[PDB]
Formats: sequence, structure tokens, C-alpha cells
Amino acid sequence: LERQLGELREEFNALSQEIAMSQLIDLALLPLDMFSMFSGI
Amino acid sequence: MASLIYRQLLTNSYTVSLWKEMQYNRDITIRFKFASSIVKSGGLGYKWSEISFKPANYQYTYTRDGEEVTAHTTCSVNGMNDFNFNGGSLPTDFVISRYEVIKENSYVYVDYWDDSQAFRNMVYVRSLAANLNSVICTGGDYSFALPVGQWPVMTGGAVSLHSAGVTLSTQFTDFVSLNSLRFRFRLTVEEPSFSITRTRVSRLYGLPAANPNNGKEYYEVAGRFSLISLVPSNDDYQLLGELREEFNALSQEIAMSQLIDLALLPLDMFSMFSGIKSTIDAAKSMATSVMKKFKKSGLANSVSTLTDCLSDAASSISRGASIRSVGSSASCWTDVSSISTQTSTISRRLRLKEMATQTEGMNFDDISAAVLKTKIDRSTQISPNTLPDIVTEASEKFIPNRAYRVINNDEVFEAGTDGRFFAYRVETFDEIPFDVQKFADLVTDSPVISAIIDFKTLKNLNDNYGISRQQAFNLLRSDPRVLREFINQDNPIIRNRIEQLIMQCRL
Amino acid sequence: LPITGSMDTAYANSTQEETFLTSTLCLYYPTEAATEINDNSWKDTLSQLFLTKGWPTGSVYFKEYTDIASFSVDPQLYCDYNVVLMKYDATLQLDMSELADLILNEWLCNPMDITLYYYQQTDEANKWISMGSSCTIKVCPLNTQTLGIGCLTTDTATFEEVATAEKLVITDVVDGVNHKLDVTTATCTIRNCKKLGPRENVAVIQVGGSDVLDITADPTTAPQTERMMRINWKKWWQVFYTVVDYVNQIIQAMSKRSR
Amino acid sequence: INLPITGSMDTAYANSTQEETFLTSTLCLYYPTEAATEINDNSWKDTLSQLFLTKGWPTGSVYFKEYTDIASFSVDPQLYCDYNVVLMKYDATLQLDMSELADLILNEWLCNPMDITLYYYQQTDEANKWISMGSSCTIKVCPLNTQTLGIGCLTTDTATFEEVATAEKLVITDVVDGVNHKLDVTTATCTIRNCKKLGPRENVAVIQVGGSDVLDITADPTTAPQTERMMRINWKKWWQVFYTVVDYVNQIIQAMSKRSRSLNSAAFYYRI
Amino acid sequence: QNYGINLPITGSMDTAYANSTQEETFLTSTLCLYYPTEAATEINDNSWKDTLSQLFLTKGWPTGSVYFKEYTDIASFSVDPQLYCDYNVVLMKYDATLQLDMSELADLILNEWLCNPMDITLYYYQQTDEANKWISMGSSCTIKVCPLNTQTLGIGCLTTDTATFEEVATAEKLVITDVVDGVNHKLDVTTATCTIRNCKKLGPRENVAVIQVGGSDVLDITADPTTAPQTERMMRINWKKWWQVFYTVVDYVNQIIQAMSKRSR
Ligand SMILES: *[C@@H]1O[C@H](CO)[C@@H](O)[C@H](O)[C@H]1NC(C)=O
Ligand SMILES: *[C@@H]1O[C@H](CO)[C@@H](O)[C@H](O)[C@H]1NC(C)=O
Ligand SMILES: *[C@@H]1O[C@H](CO)[C@@H](O)[C@H](O)[C@H]1NC(C)=O
Ligand SMILES: *[C@@H]1O[C@H](CO)[C@@H](O)[C@H](O)[C@H]1NC(C)=O
Ligand SMILES: [Ca+2]
Ligand SMILES: [Ca+2]
Ligand SMILES: [Ca+2]
Ligand SMILES: [Ca+2]
Ligand SMILES: [Ca+2]
Ligand SMILES: [Ca+2]
Ligand SMILES: [Ca+2]
Ligand SMILES: [Ca+2]
Ligand SMILES: [Ca+2]
Repeated sequence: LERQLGELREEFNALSQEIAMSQLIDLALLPLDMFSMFSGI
Repeated sequence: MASLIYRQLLTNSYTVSLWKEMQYNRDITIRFKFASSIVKSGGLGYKWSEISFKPANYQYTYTRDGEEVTAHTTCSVNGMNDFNFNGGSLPTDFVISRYEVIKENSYVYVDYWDDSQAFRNMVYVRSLAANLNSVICTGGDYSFALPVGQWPVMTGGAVSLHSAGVTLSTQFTDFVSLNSLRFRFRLTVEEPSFSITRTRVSRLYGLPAANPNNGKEYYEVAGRFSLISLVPSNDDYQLLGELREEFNALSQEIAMSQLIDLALLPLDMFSMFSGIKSTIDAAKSMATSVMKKFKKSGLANSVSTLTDCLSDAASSISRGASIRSVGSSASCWTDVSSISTQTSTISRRLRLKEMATQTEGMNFDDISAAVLKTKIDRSTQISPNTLPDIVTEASEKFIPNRAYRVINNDEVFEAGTDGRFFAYRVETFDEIPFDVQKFADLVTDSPVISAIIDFKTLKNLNDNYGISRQQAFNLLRSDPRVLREFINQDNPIIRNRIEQLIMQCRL
Repeated sequence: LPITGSMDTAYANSTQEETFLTSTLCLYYPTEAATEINDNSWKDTLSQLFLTKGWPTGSVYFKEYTDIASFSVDPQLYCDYNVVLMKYDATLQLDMSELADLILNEWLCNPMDITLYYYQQTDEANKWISMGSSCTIKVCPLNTQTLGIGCLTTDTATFEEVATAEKLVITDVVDGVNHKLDVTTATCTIRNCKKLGPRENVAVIQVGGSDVLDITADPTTAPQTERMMRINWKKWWQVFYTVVDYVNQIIQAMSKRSR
Repeated sequence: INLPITGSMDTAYANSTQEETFLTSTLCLYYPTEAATEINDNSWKDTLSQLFLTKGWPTGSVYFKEYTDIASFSVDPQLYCDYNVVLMKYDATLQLDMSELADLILNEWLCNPMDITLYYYQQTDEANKWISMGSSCTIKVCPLNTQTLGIGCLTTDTATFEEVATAEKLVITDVVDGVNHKLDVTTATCTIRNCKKLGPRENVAVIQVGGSDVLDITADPTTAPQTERMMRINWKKWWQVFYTVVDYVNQIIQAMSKRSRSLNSAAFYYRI
Repeated sequence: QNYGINLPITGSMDTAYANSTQEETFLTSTLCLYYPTEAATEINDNSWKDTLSQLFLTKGWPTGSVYFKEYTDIASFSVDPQLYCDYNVVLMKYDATLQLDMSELADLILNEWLCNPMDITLYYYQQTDEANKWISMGSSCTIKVCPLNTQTLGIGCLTTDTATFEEVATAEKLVITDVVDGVNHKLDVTTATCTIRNCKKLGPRENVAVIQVGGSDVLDITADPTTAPQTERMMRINWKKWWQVFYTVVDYVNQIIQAMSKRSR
């Protein structure tokens, strides 16, 4: 068994807000292709 | 975009899937049966040479949850101990040289098989597990047929079968060979012991090897299994003569404004094969089916040959292929009225400039693919074996003649596969002698544009429907915005050209 | 749709003495009460009494029920105002709480096919309610690849028993795992039901001990609503006279359904 | 800490302490023997672990500490976990016992030993009680007067002492605060401690599996409160109780908060 | 009085050193000694406790602030040591065969461990840091370990045949086990007569004071074989009698209590 999706949403609510803005805007300018997106996770 | 789909087909050519990892979870009713082999020595009939077990096949048909399932079960034993009982050295005393008995140390094997899908092509399995319930198996009453004397009867004996590991096996026979599942069971002796009556043997445990079935028709135990196996994705393993006419009937019924609205969308593989209400097999293998034929055509071969000739023109230079080059020097983008001939020959590679991402405008192959996607969602006659090589005949025979242009310091040089060339100024449309050996040097490296708005209609428009500087620059640049604005302003000098493009997109 | 208003408007007249005339009332009393009373015209008597409060004679109904469990077995409450009288029994605490959880709340119920499908609960209000003469339910959770956890999908003995010989059951299990079930489908029918907004049309009245009903399956609220009332008793005529006299309070605590 | 703290109402701060520990929680259930008796299974602990895994708790975080009886559990309850849940069955003949257990585990106590013979003790405030634990504690108390004599009792005849505990394992005795008492206890089998009640223990949660709320945690009869971490259930089986607890453990965990004073294993601090 | 939180503290460098809290901390605190049975055996006196109390009374410590708590043996003391006082002293005899146990005792009492429980029948446990150890108490603990690989299979051991497990303890009353941090271990333990607890070593306990009576200092508190430190409250003496030792302790009880410091937790 993996999770209850309600509790996984609560894990998101634990990762609510704390993304930096310079870092987010620099992260959203990358071609995060399949390899990069499913390797590091 | 609509040519990017062709470029993507070419890119994913290496994929030209078939297998799959499927999960099966089904209930089953294991109705098995034992079998004994009673061998009787010669003499009078008081002496028994052996009483052993035998592999016991049983084939039957039972009712699942709304299914009528045919099945086949093969029982066997392993590690049974051998006991003996001698009453004397005479032919007239009841003696059993050897009889087999069951205890903890032994094991019971059961090969199980059905006619369902889980067993049709089971050759590879992993993550195998199973939930089985325990039962009790007891021996009956085997009366030793003594010609004369008393009647010894082997009676009693019970054992509790507890589940154990599962594996694979193969049931062989003189008729059929079945790739089956091997259910293994461990044993624990029960309270009722086995005993032969009118004989000095009693209060001993196990299961008698004489009549283990107890006169029953089978021993029924339910179970469930789960696995992950390999299976062909196609779940079955264990006649253009009229198509062209359908295309030419569907050609002009299609509209123009909405078609131009649709010819700007990157209708990638999903979007191109989603609106097709395909068959269960086509939806699984459509893309690879069309690709294995798309990389067989004049288009693909010409692309690969241009690439081979560019490689060979970069390498050969010391022995440089001197076939011909008008312009600066050999490029293989310009390889050859003489002027009209050269221009047509260069335009038969400007089609490759088009489907090489080195264009700026409506990129005629894009219009061709839009017509394709607008026709193959309407045409009733579309099928898995049918779309392959229709996509290619489309890509090959849509807009055979097509023109291009290049701009340099406000001077447009046109060209066409139909042997026509036109030089002219942007602001003031007036022809000029066509500057060959400069048009080539420019079209080679500078970007090219397509002739959707070609000079003839352009001049007719600049004459009748007087045109502004920005509108004319955008029409030279082949802008879909101004194109659709004219198409909504209902300009027949553009509607006619678009209708001509449709009628050339005929197949 | 949206609704506007204002605070400058005035309060309207009392809808009482008209809601009585254009509504119906339905009492649900136990056979014990009729027994202790031992009279044939007590219904006519109570209706003539209600007629003083304003409820006309052809508006009040009395619907006897032999036992709380027999009542919990498919209670067909179809009236514009329902009152229930409920005895207290420690041995029947969970049953008389499930009855409340069933009638006080309005349930959106779908059927269930155990033998053919396996089900799971999505939110905290998607429960499994079984009704019948004698229910005996057992549950086996499963994992991602349809294998049992402390149970066997085939061996019914290895299942976990949650109900035994219960006429009504309300089962909440862990929300996010697929369960297999074993139920006496012959004698009990089971539905998967999501709890909608409460039923403001029924009023439970506990005739005996302290307030024990815990509607909320979550053991943190334990709320006591407006239409879950209590009385201490030594006779039944006193209870019925109390109900009669304070019916207006009960009908102010209740509100006609919206559906 | 004495220093102050500041704040605001517009900000969205997001800046907070981050660190590591044992793996982000632990949980310990205290269930009666009767539950496993009714269940009659030897895989139900692992079943509940894999269930909790859906709610987020990893493998090595959930624990069960079976207890035979409420009194046996009251005898030296050693709680060392980051979250504690206590299922407790209802018995009208044990109300005082399972209210003393509640007042003991829910609240935080600071205890000093006591020497009955050599000294005579007294209470100062309404929170300085005398808790006695053991196997059979029979207590008797004689108040005294200003001149070190007795009041309705005699310093010599223990029979004249007034009895307050008979055949109890845990006793929590509150007497008149401001007078010297003389005590007689079965010191061989029980130990008595002068304890003072402090701020509550937010790490435990009681769950009355049965009847209505009766626990009067506050010895004064005027409050009769009921805390957030004092739950009730109606039960006919134990599997359904445990499934309920598991489906609603996030509310239990939102109602419980880790300790503040310190780490400790017993139900009270010792300060001599 | 903000408990449960940690705030920046502040001060200055112009404030003068305040008065001596000595002669008041002795009065409002308590001192508990832990001596061995051999001491009272050699002594053979019934009033030695009242004697040492009247001696402390000269140093300032009042009569009923001092406590003596005997223990027959270092192992019987290691079996669930319950040190609940405001200043604890522990006189410890040296035995080269008991070195490891009396070092585990030191690492257990000198420090303040945050201890969570453990259940071997269900789970398989792994360590996260170098201070998350497993301490086993009881009368005779026989602990065996089988590490597992990435795919839940043993390494040189089988998950059924307990005989193939690796033995680290053999009939020990106290054990403190550290293993490779990052790998799950399956355990065999005599749960009936021993309790194992997974504990994290937090900052030290400044409330106890070990005083070795005999041999050279050997106690390696820190499990890592790089520090081998000698803490401030780790004292040594050389002995031939016990009265001299107690007189030394009493005469230098102020240095001892200066080396100790009332707890934080
Ligand atoms: C021919 O096409 C037009 C539109 O393109 C359509 O309206 C007409 O019905 C078609 N003819 C027949 C016979 O269907
Ligand atoms: C409301 O009550 C007042 C006073 O009793 C009465 O005058 C009025 O007529 C009532 N409203 C209606 C609509 O009759
Ligand atoms: C918290 O972090 C954000 C961004 O990192 C910052 O703007 C904010 O000032 C921080 N909070 C405080 C109290 O400084
Ligand atoms: C601190 O010591 C000095 C010198 O001994 C003394 O004068 C002073 O009074 C002491 N402080 C207090 C508060 O008594
Ligand atoms: Ca639920
Ligand atoms: Ca089970
Ligand atoms: Ca029920
Ligand atoms: Ca008590
Ligand atoms: Ca008296
Ligand atoms: Ca008091
Ligand atoms: Ca040791
Ligand atoms: Ca370590
Ligand atoms: Ca080994």
C-alpha cells in the first residue's frame, strides 16, 4: 500500500508555500525532458 | 508544426510495443483426485509386491462466476516413506513387501490448468503469489481380495493439507501438452489414524496409499492466484482505386477559413490519431504501422540522400564531387530554359527546405497534413491496413507543383517546380530579370518562404484590392493573421488560390 | 441560485397554526407503550388532544414498531414531520446509534456487487450500510496487486469479522484500500452510501438513560443536535402528554426537507 | 524561557526551524487483552501497521503495548513514545480508578518521596496531592491540630484513623490543605509520593471505548471538564474500533501535541 | 515562561560577577551517592552513614540532603539504572573483564538518551545517524543480527535459520549496539528476559559523576574509535581502603559539584 490521496494532498499542504521566486523563475526556463524529470525524482 | 509531425515520425523511426506486462487475478476451484497402483505378486494371493502412488490426471468442467470453465488437474506425491509388514515366510500368510505412507517429511504436488486466458500463452511469469485454504484428505476402505481366509481392509487415515509455495510446470500426455501451474502442499497428520483390520497394525498415522480418494469423485479446494506475465499486446496469438475517388469527392466540400485555422496547430501523434474511432487493434498499432511505410518512400529516401550528399560534400573535398555548382561553391542545396530547369531542380530540394524546419511561412506540407487530418476523420473507408501508405501517398502527391521565394534588400526572387521564375520589388510590383547565381547563393543560406500568396495573385490583388505597406510585407512573409483577415474580407483573388491548393490536395 | 435580502424589513407572522394545518405528523412508538397503556382509543384521544394545539385529526399518524432492530430494518419514513421514541439499552447502544445515523442523516445510496467487484471508500462519509434479518459481515483488505493482508482472498475463515447476527450495520473501513467482503446476501442487502446534508425532518427522543448517541464516526466531535432529545420515564402516558404539550418546540426544532 | 516573542498579522512568514529526529513521529497504542482475545489473530499488528502506512506512518513507527487490566496498567505506567493512545473499556464499578488513571497520565506531575514514620505531611494548594502505587494500598489518615494532637483519632491506635483507600492499586488522595495529617500505608507493598500537578501532558489521548463520559479529571467537583484528547466510542466489536481509530488517526494526531517540559519514561517527574 | 520554544538570549560584557551560589545550592539541592557492597563490607559499621552525614554538615550540605544507595554489583546496577536526584555520584570499581560493561554503563548514565520502543517480531530496523543505537537491558540478553540487502534478503545469513545470524552479545545484562547506518537488520533477542530500546544520544547529562576507584582511565564513551575522550565528570582514584576514598570525596565535594551542573531537560 502507498498512501491515501487525502493525506498526499496534506503532504502538499505541508509543502505549501516555500518555493523561492528567483529559483522558481530560473527553474521554469529549462527543457526538463523525460530523462531529467524521471531520473532525479 | 503540421510538418513537425512528419519530422517527428522520422525522428521516432527508430521505434519501428508488441509485448506487455499484464496482471491476471482469477478465482479457481481445484478439484483434484489421488490414484493408487496396487501390484499383486504371484503365488496364491496373500503376498503384495508393492502399493504405491501414481500421477493422477483428472479433466473436468466447472462453473466460475458466470463462466463455464474447462480444467485439468494432475495430482502427485513426493518423499513418501516405505513401510513393510510380514506375517511369515509362507505363501499362505498375508504379507505386504512394501506399502507407501505419508508423513510430515513428504510433499504433495498439484499441476493445475484451465482453458481461460491466463493459461493460453503462459510462458513467462514473475511476482507469483497465491491464496489457498487448507482441507482434509482421508483414506477409504480397500478390501484386500484374498481368495480364501479373512478379509483385511485398510481403513482410516486422515491428513491436513496446508498451502505452500507455488511454481510453474508442464503437464505432458499422449494427446496434449499444457504449460501449467504447480501448486505445492505440505502435510500434517490428523487424529484419525490408518489401520488394516484383522491384522496386527493399528494406531499409526499418515494416509493409506490404497484408497486415498475415499470413494469420492474429487477433492474440492478453492484458491486464488496473482502473477505478472508476458503476452503479445495483440490478444490473438496462441483488396487505392476507390480511395483516391473518395479523396476527390471530399476535396472541395472542405472549407477554407476553418482549414486555415486548423493548419496552424501542432497536431502531434496523439491529436492526429485521437479523433479516429479506431479498432481495438488499430488504436494499439497505428503509429508504427504508418511509420514502417512512411520510411520507405521517395520523400524519406530523398531526405536521406540529401543528407548523404551533404556528408559526402563535406568529406570529399580533396576529391570533391565536381558534378556542378552554380554559385559560390558546392553546397548540395544547389545541385544541377536552362534557368527554368535549374530553378525547378532547386525547388525539388526546397521541398526539403520546407520539411527541414528552415522555412518561415505556411510551409505547404503543413497545409497538406491539415487536409489529411480533415479528410481521414470524415472518410468512412479508414482501416488499420489501409491508412499505411495512404499517409505516404498523401505526403507524396499533395501539391506536386509548389513555389518559393527569398527576400534580399527589398527584392524578392521567386521560383517554382513548374519552371517559372519571377524577380520583383516589394513596394512597387514590377518585374526584373531573374538574377541566377545570386538567387542560389541567397536561397542556400538565407531562410526561404512559400508561395501561398504567389506573385501572380499578389499582383492581381495589388491592382484590384489596393494594398498597404504592412499588409503587403506580412503577405510576403506569409502571415496567417493577415491571410485569415483577407479570407474573412472575402477576397476572390485569394479564395481562388486557396481553392486551387485544395484541388491540388486531391490524392 | 443566489439570494439577496435586507435588515430593514419586518418580521412576518407566526407560521405556526398554518404549518400544522398544511402538514402531517407521524409518531413511531414501541409496542411496550401500547402494552403498558392497554387501551383501544388512546390514538383517538391523542388526536383529539393535538386538535387543541391545532393539528387536525387527519394529520397525525401512529406507526407502531415491535423492536428497534425490526424498525432499523428498512425504515420507510415518508411524512412531513417524523417523531421517534427510542428506548435505552446498553446491549443495543450501537444499534440504536446506527438507527440515528441512518434516519437523522440523508444518504445517497448506490448498490453493491461483492462477488464480482471489490470496493473502497473515498472520503470519510462513503460508508457501507447493510440491512436485513440477520447480517454477518467479514472484510479482507487487499494490496496494490490483489493480495490479502492478514487474510486470504479465498479462505473466508481468515477474514476479519466486524458484524455478527446484526439486523442493521454501518461499516466504515480505512479509506484508500480495496476490500473484499463476505456477507449473507440471502438475508441482508448492502449499499455503498455517501452521507449528504442532515435530514431535518425526523426527531429522535430517547426515553431512558443519558445521551450516548455518537452520530459522527470520527471520535472527536460527538455532537448533540437539536432534534436528538431526552426524557426520563416511569410511565408512557406521561411521555405522550409531554410530547403533545411540547410538540411546537419539536416542530420548531425540525424543518421540512428541501429535496 | 523568560524572554518575549513577537509577531504580526499580515505576514506569510514560512520561515521555521527544520531538523531531524526519530523519523518524524512515533505512536504507541495501549489496548486491552480482551481485544486480542476477541480477535484471535497473530497478524493483526502487522495488518494495522500496513494500514497506518496508507495514512503515512512508516513501518518502524507504530507500536502496541498490551495491558491486562486498568489497574495493572495504572501500576507504574511507563510511557516513552512521541504519541500515546489509550483504549479504555467502560465499567461503572471502576469509574474512580479510570478517572485517577486519567488525572495521572493526562496531567503532568512533579513528585517527591515521602517518609510516613519520621514525618507528618500536609498539602499547600489545591494541586498538591498524594499518589500511591502498588499491588494493594490500604491508606488511613488522621488530621491533626495546632498542638500536635489528633482530631477524631489517636496517634497510637491505628484503628482510630479514618480509612480512604481499601484494596486499591492506584490511589490519588486529596485532603484538607493547611493541616498536618498522620498516615498509615502498607509501605511494604505500595509507595506513596507527594506530587504537584503541572500543565497537562499533550502526548497522551484516552479513548473510552464504551459508555458516556464520566472521567472527572479535575478533583474539584465544580468543573467536570472534558478535554480535546478525551474521546468516546460505541462498540460491539474490536476490529471496527481499530479500523475507526486508523481511519481517524489524523484527528487524534491533530488533537495531540508533542511534549514541552522534557523527555521521560514514567507518568511523573521525580524531584526528591 | 515560554517553554517548548527556543529564543535568542542576549546580554553584555560590563556586568560584574555575582555572589557565590554555593552554601545555598547545597541547601536547596540533594546529593545521592552510589557505593559498592564491598565498601560497607570492609567497613563493618552501622553508623558510617550518619558519620558521613555529620561530615557533609561541616561542608554545608544539611543532614537530610544526602542519600546513599547501595548496589551489589556493577551489572546489577547496569540493570535498569534509575538515577533520580539533583546531584549523583557513582563510585565504580575496575575489572579488566568488565571493562566493556562498565563503559556501556558510563555511556548510558553520563549521557541523556531519547528512547523509543522496539518490536522485533513485526519490523526490521535501520539506523539513520551514528548516535541512534540499540540498548538492551535485562538479566541475560543474547542478541543476534542478520543484515538485509536492497531486496529484503540476508547477507551471509538466512531469514529463517536463526543459527546463521551474527552474534554480538552473549548473556549480557546490559548491551549497547551500533551497526552499519543505512541497512535494515533482522534481530533475535530473548524478549522474555530482556527489553531492547532504540535510543538516540542527545547532549550529555551534567547531573551524574562517575569516579573510577582502581585502574587507569579506559572508558570510551564515544562509540566512534577516534575521540577516546576524557570528560570533566570522569574521575579516577587509586585505592587500598574505602574510608580514605569517602573522606576524599567529602573533602573535595565542592570540586565535584562544580564539575556537575543541574540538568536542562
Ligand atoms: C456536394 O457538396 C455540397 C457541399 O460541398 C453539399 O451541400 C451537397 O449536398 C453535396 N452533394 C450531394 C449529392 O450530397
Ligand atoms: C399578523 O399579526 C397581526 C397581529 O396579530 C395581525 O394584525 C395581522 O393581520 C397578521 N398578519 C396577517 C397577514 O394577517
Ligand atoms: C522569510 O523568508 C522570506 C523569503 O525567503 C522573506 O521575505 C521573509 O522576510 C522571511 N521572514 C522573516 C521574518 O524575515
Ligand atoms: C556579595 O558578597 C559581598 C562580599 O562578600 C557582600 O558584601 C554582598 O552583600 C554580597 N551580596 C549580597 C546580595 O549579599
Ligand atoms: Ca471511511
Ligand atoms: Ca485474519
Ligand atoms: Ca448494528
Ligand atoms: Ca483507585
Ligand atoms: Ca475516627
Ligand atoms: Ca487538597
Ligand atoms: Ca555489557
Ligand atoms: Ca551507527
Ligand atoms: Ca552467518
